[PDB]
This record gives sequence, structure tokens and C-alpha cells, in this order.
Amino acid sequence: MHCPFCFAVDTKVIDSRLVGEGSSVRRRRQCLVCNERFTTFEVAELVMPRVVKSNDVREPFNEEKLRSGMLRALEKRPVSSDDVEMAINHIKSQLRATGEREVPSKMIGNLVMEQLKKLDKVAYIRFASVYRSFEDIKDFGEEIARLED
Amino acid sequence: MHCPFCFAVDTKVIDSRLVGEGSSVRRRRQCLVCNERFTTFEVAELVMPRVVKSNDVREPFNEEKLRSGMLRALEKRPVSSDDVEMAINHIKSQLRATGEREVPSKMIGNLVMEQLKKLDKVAYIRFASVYRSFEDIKDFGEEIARLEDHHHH
Amino acid sequence: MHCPFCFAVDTKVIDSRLVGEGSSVRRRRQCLVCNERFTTFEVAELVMPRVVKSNDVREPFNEEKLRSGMLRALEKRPVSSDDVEMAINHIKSQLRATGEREVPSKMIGNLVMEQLKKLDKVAYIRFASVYRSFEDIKDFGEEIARLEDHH
Amino acid sequence: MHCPFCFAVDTKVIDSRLVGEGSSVRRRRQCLVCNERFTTFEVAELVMPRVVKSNDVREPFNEEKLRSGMLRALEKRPVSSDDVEMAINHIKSQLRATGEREVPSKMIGNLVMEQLKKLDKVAYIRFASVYRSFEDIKDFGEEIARLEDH
Ligand SMILES: Nc1ncnc2c1ncn2[C@@H]1O[C@H](COP(=O)(O)OP(=O)(O)OP(=O)(O)O)[C@@H](O)[C@H]1O
Ligand SMILES: Nc1ncnc2c1ncn2[C@@H]1O[C@H](COP(=O)(O)OP(=O)(O)OP(=O)(O)O)[C@@H](O)[C@H]1O
Ligand SMILES: Nc1ncnc2c1ncn2[C@@H]1O[C@H](COP(=O)(O)OP(=O)(O)OP(=O)(O)O)[C@@H](O)[C@H]1O
Ligand SMILES: Nc1ncnc2c1ncn2[C@@H]1O[C@H](COP(=O)(O)OP(=O)(O)OP(=O)(O)O)[C@@H](O)[C@H]1O
Ligand SMILES: Nc1ncnc2c1ncn2[C@H]1C[C@H](O)[C@@H](COP(=O)(O)OP(=O)(O)OP(=O)(O)O)O1
Ligand SMILES: Nc1ncnc2c1ncn2[C@H]1C[C@H](O)[C@@H](COP(=O)(O)OP(=O)(O)OP(=O)(O)O)O1
Ligand SMILES: Nc1ncnc2c1ncn2[C@H]1C[C@H](O)[C@@H](COP(=O)(O)OP(=O)(O)OP(=O)(O)O)O1
Ligand SMILES: Nc1ncnc2c1ncn2[C@H]1C[C@H](O)[C@@H](COP(=O)(O)OP(=O)(O)OP(=O)(O)O)O1
Ligand SMILES: [Zn+2]
Ligand SMILES: [Zn+2]
Ligand SMILES: [Zn+2]
Ligand SMILES: [Zn+2]
Ligand SMILES: [Zn+2]
Ligand SMILES: [Zn+2]
Ligand SMILES: [Zn+2]
Ligand SMILES: [Zn+2]
Ligand SMILES: [Zn+2]
Repeated sequence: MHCPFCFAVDTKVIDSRLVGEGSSVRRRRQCLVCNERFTTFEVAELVMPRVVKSNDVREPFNEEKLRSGMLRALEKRPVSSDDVEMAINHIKSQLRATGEREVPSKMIGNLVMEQLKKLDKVAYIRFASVYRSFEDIKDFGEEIARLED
Repeated sequence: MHCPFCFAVDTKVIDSRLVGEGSSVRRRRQCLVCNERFTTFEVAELVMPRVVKSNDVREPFNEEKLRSGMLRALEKRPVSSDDVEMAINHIKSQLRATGEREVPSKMIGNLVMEQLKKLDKVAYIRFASVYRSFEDIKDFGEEIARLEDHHHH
Repeated sequence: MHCPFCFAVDTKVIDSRLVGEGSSVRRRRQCLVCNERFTTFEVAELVMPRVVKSNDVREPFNEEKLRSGMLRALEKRPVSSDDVEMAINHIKSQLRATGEREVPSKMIGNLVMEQLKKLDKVAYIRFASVYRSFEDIKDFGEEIARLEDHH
Repeated sequence: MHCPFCFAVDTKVIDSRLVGEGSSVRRRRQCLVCNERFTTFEVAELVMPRVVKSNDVREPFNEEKLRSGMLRALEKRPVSSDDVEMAINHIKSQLRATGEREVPSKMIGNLVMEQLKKLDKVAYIRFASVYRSFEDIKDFGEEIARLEDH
């Protein structure tokens, strides 16, 4: 009984795309009874590791905390949201790849820096300025000299 | 590449029992290379996506913010509130149908433009004049002309 | 207690310029304790006539009902708020000028349209569409023709 | 010309009461020619001007919008919230000082840049990068070179 509108058991499937670099399956189902079509998300029953914050406190992985940081650094940058979601899926993929119960907050940060360098070099400097907490304006020139390698 | 352990593309499926009172599909998957087994949960996304506003800020979907815009354009028009609620439910339905975490504010606008075109063509012009921010009176005539060619056919 | 920052009772006055062609008095006041400068507008509270609505019901004059209708028509338009307030003050001035107990809602609407024609011609069409309740899309072309030829 | 009925310049004042907590001055004026007595209300102009956005659209002044921008630039900076509120009150003060019904969004941004230069020079660069929408990493070096002369 997959239909949520008329509550009919059989629901025919139309499409089956692979989103999130293979982490989940998006399907385009439609019920035979009513003329209503909807989307479904088949995801694997595994957990993203816990985050080991700067103050050694463990916290559940929140992809929105990760995303918001990136969007603040990308403020007026011409980087599409599909590229951002691709970078977020790749960082999650690499976090899963460790096979650890928990990952430090510093590891997530470095993986974002790794994506932002590819996405936008201005946005990368904006992120590093707060991520690495710049205490002098000279820290900006040092990150640029580091990036012109 | 559905495998989460070794990252192999092809993942064979073994079982498929409908669980959660038919609301979701619990399946058993097995990798072909690492030979591990895991559980899958296919659920319908029925939550309303976030709105990516004109200033790139994300905002929760507010059906009242959608309805007010329509009622301003539908001022003094003979379109009943049951037709308005039907149009609002159809726009929400189409927004759910995308299967997205967030939809742009522009997508919502285009969807109410097609509903208002069906509901009231005077109300549609009123909405389009602010939605598309008309800067000249000639823009009004252009929207009417690029409407009368459709009715002609 | 005229000071709004430190809440001191005595507030000394330095300047007094008559603004709005005598309709109000601008004055600079500077607190004695916090020493900060601010403006105070002395304006007259006058009687505005009652509004005889489309359904012949009388209603007190509403400067916000008047302003909101204009701002709905003036959506996304580049017309400054000083020009808007000038237009609203001129309509109120003309309403008072009749010297009548009550004015019809139709009189208010015509006066608003006279101001919107000067302010923004796109906004004028938006207002006229709801004000004159357009029943066909051809009503839009008629209002545009009614301005392009006879100014 | 304070008289609104006959339009006479000189208007004699008779009374001078106060709006509760001295927030306003009620007056009872009388014309010398038409001899009419009307009421006056002198109140402090504390409402903030409208913001003329980058796309010439007018918007009400939103303190949260102004403050949020500063707090994003002042992330992890040792600038206390009392200094931030002082800078926000000084920008609002300068906005009322113009005596205009509306101020451009660009003027607000320059006044924030003026405060952030005093508050934190790292935070000033962070604000300048988005405010002046940097399109190249070289824009950062240019803003720093501008600052190192003084
Ligand atoms: N719970 C979380 N889930 C996912 N990403 C997180 C989470 N907490 C932090 N992050 C991300 O980790 C990266 C680095 O974190 P950061 O360097 O800020 O350290 P922290 O110890 O989490 O402290 P804070 O967030 O207060 O700075 C950033 O991209 C941030 O958005
Ligand atoms: N949070 C929201 N939830 C639902 N509908 C919304 C929301 N925000 C805006 N809308 C609707 O989206 C459509 C188009 O929005 P619009 O073109 O106005 O752009 P915007 O970027 O949201 O800016 P604004 O609302 O200031 O015009 C309108 O029907 C509007 O009512
Ligand atoms: N009480 C009021 N005070 C001031 N202006 C008013 C008042 N009521 C209506 N107006 C204004 O009068 C103008 C014309 O009014 P309108 O043509 O809308 O007629 P109405 O009989 O008031 O009906 P409705 O407001 O329902 O349309 C508009 O600018 C409107 O904002
Ligand atoms: N309505 C508002 N009230 C108060 N401050 C505002 C308002 N809108 C913008 N600001 C502030 O004005 C300053 C400069 O604005 P900005 O340069 O961003 O231009 P804008 O035309 O408002 O466009 P944007 O949407 O990109 O901010 C910033 O400090 C911003 O926070
Ligand atoms: N204003 C900003 N400009 C550019 N990058 C920013 C800005 N604010 C945050 N970031 C980036 C770099 C930060 O290290 C990263 C994460 O932001 P941060 O405030 O540390 O919170 P967080 O996402 O770790 O969550 P929390 O504060 O709850 O621990 O986002
Ligand atoms: N006066 C009006 N006449 C006709 N249609 C209008 C009018 N005002 C708004 N609309 C229509 C077109 C607009 O693009 C749409 C949405 O209203 P708008 O004022 O833009 O705010 P919104 O609901 O999109 O977001 P927000 O609440 O964040 O401003 O409604
Ligand atoms: N969507 C709109 N677009 C443009 N102008 C509008 C819009 N809605 C209203 N107006 C303008 C033209 C209308 O004749 C005028 C008055 O608005 P209306 O909703 O009739 O209320 P009102 O101000 O007369 O109060 P009330 O309806 O309570 O009597 O405002
Ligand atoms: N991530 C950031 N790091 C540093 N400064 C920032 C950041 N984001 C914004 N700012 C500063 C500089 C911007 O010009 C200023 C205002 O932000 P902006 O996104 O332009 O919106 P705003 O406050 O003008 O409102 P809106 O865009 O909704 O009209 O705040
Ligand atoms: Zn069904
Ligand atoms: Zn495997
Ligand atoms: Zn923004
Ligand atoms: Zn109404
Ligand atoms: Zn004081
Ligand atoms: Zn609005
Ligand atoms: Zn008609
Ligand atoms: Zn007199
Ligand atoms: Zn924080």
C-alpha cells in the first residue's frame, strides 16, 4: 500500500535516477488508482559518524551545519547549488570511507577547504579566514601565497 | 555505486518486504565484491521543500505567503475560494513531485502564473505585472498580446 | 521627560525652521545630560471628513487604508517615500478643502489616481485595474490608450 | 504660515501640555486673523528612513539585516557586543542625521565599513569582500594594500 493519497497497494514506477554519487536512489512512482505521481528516496540503513567538536564534545552529524558554512563563504559567488550538493555528497562519502564511529570537526573542515578550492578560490579564502580564525590581515596574504603554489 | 563499504556500483537485492503499514519498502542489499549485507528504506518525500528566495536566502515553505500573492492579484475577481484552494493544493502537489530539498522562488511564481491563467486572465496580468516587475506600460500590452495568440488557437 | 536616549526631563531647543510651507515646525533639541541632538516635528491634529464607502456606509478617514492601497500599486516602483508622503498630504489637503462633513470613497480614489499618474504610470495602471475593477484584459489596453492620446 | 484655515503666518500659542511620559508636547494654537483654536503635537522623529536597495526598490529599515551582516564579518573576533551595539547606534544616529525620508543601501554599507575598520581590521576585510563582491583573490591583497599605508 505505497500510495499516500488514495491508499492503494500497487504503485507503478516510472524513473530510477542515481543521486548523491550512488548513496541513494530517487524513483518516480505513480498510483494506478488515482492520477497522482510522487518521488521516493531509497537510502541505506547506516549512520554518518558523530562529530568530535573543538571542545571534545560529541555531536550528531548535521549536513545543514556543514552546508550553511559553505553558503556563507560562497555569499555572492557564481557556484551553482548542484555543485554545492555534489561537494557535500563527496565530503559525506569520504567521512563514511573512514569507517570510524566518530570524526573530528577539523577533518570535516579540511574536506570543505578541499572542495572550496575547486569550487571558488575567493570563497575558499573567506572560509579559511574564519575556519583558521585569522588574527591579522597578513594571514590573508599568507593564504593567497599558499594558494598560488 | 550503492555499496557503502567498498564503494562498488552494482548492489544485488535479495528481499523486498513492505513495512511501516505500506508507507515504506524495507529491502535487503548485498555487495558483489565485499559480499556484505545491509538494509534499505525507500520512503516517500512528502515534506514541503525550502524556498530559495530572490536574495539566495533559504526560507521554509509558507502557503500563506503563496496565498496572499494570489489574493492580491485576484482582487474583485469572480473566482471562488474553493478554486483558489484547489490551485494552491495543485501547486504544492507539483512542488512535492520534484523530489527536492529546496525549490527556487521563481519556480513557485511560474506555477501560480499557470493557475491564474486558468482562473482569471485579468488577475493573471495583475500578478505578472509585479511578479515580472513591469517597468513600462508597454509591458502590459506585450503580456496581453502573448496571451491572445494562445486563445486564437 | 522629552529625551528619548537617556530619559532626562529637560531638553533644550536650539533651532526652529518652519517646514512644509508652514504646515509643521522642525526643531533641533539637544539633551543636557547625554548631549545628543534630535529632530521634533510639531504638526497640527485636524479633523478629516468621514468616508462614504461604495455600499453607502460611513466610516472614519483612514490614512493607512489610503496609503496601503497606494503601496500595493507602487510595488517594486522607484518612487521615493518623500514623493509618496507629499501625494498623501496633497490628497488629505484636497479632502479638507471641500469643507464637508463626509466625502465619498470614489472622490478619494480619483484623487489617488491623479497622483499615481504623476508618480508612476505602471503603478497607475495597477491601481486603476483594481479601482475600476477590470473585467476583461482589453480594459488594460483601454486605460493605456486613455492616457497616451489625451494627456 | 502655521494657520491651516486662513493661511496666516503668525500663529499665537495658548497651551502647552505633555503626552504622558513627556514624550510629546501638546499645544493649543490660535490664529490672529481667523481667531481659530487648533491642537498641535510635537513628537520626536525616532523612526528610521526607508532603505533604497541596489535595485532602487524601497524597503523598511531592518536592524536585524544590518546587525547580521556585521556579525557574519565579526565571526570569531574579540569585539564585544557592547562595542557592536555602540557601532549600530552610531550608524543609526548618522542615518537620522541626514534628515531624509530614505537613505540608499550603499550609504549604510559605507557607514558599516567605517565602524568595522575601527572595531577589527580582519572583520573589515571579511565585510569588504562580500560588500564589494570580490571576483578575484587579488581583490583581497588590494584592500590590504589600501589599509597598510595608514
Ligand atoms: N555537527 C556537524 N555536522 C556537520 N558538519 C559540522 C558539524 N559541526 C561542525 N561542522 C562543520 O565542520 C567544519 C569545521 O568546524 P569548525 O572548524 O567550525 O569547528 P567546531 O569545533 O565544530 O566549532 P564551531 O562550529 O563552533 O566553529 C565546518 O565546515 C562546520 O560547518
Ligand atoms: N516562503 C515562501 N513559501 C511559499 N511561497 C513563497 C514563499 N516566498 C515566496 N513565495 C511565492 O513565490 C512566488 C514568487 O516569489 P517572488 O517572485 O515574489 O520572489 P521572492 O524572491 O520570494 O521575493 P518577494 O516575495 O519579495 O517578491 C510568489 O507566489 C510568492 O508568494
Ligand atoms: N476609510 C478610508 N479612509 C481613507 N481612504 C479610504 C478609506 N476607505 C477607502 N479608502 C480609499 O479610497 C479609495 C477608493 O476606495 P474604493 O474604490 O476601494 O472603494 P470603497 O467603497 O472604499 O471599497 P473597497 O475599499 O472595499 O474597495 C482607495 O484609495 C482606498 O484605499
Ligand atoms: N532593509 C535594510 N535595513 C537595514 N540595513 C540594510 C537593509 N538592507 C540592507 N542593509 C544593509 O546595507 C548594507 C549594504 O547593503 P548591500 O551592499 O548588501 O546592498 P543591497 O542593495 O541591500 O543588496 P543585498 O541584498 O546584496 O544586501 C549592509 O550592511 C546591509 O546589511
Ligand atoms: N561569515 C563567514 N564567512 C565565511 N565563512 C564562514 C562564515 N561563517 C562561518 N563560515 C565558515 C567557516 C567556519 O569555520 C564554518 C563553520 O561555521 P561555525 O560558526 O564554526 O559553525 P559550525 O557549522 O561548525 O557549527 P556550530 O557553531 O554549531 O559548532 O563556516
Ligand atoms: N499589488 C499586487 N497586485 C498583484 N499581484 C501582487 C501584488 N503584490 C504582490 N503580488 C504578487 C506578485 C508577487 O511577485 C507575489 C509575491 O508577493 P511579494 O510581495 O513579492 O512577496 P512574497 O510573498 O514573494 O515574499 P516576501 O513575503 O518575502 O516578500 O504576489
Ligand atoms: N492588488 C492590487 N494592486 C494594485 N492596486 C491595488 C491592489 N489592491 C488594491 N489596490 C488599490 C486599488 C483599490 O481600488 C484600492 C483600495 O483597495 P481595497 O482593497 O478596495 O481597500 P480599501 O483601502 O478601500 O479598504 P476596504 O477594502 O477595507 O474598504 O487600492
Ligand atoms: N559571509 C559573510 N562574511 C562577511 N561579511 C558578510 C557575509 N555575508 C554578508 N556579509 C556582509 C557584507 C554584505 O554586503 C552585508 C549584507 O549582506 P547581504 O547578503 O548583502 O544582505 P542584506 O543584509 O543587504 O539583505 P538582503 O540581501 O536580504 O537585501 O553583510
Ligand atoms: Zn493514489
Ligand atoms: Zn561492497
Ligand atoms: Zn544574503
Ligand atoms: Zn480588500
Ligand atoms: Zn539623553
Ligand atoms: Zn512584499
Ligand atoms: Zn468595468
Ligand atoms: Zn486663520
Ligand atoms: Zn558559530
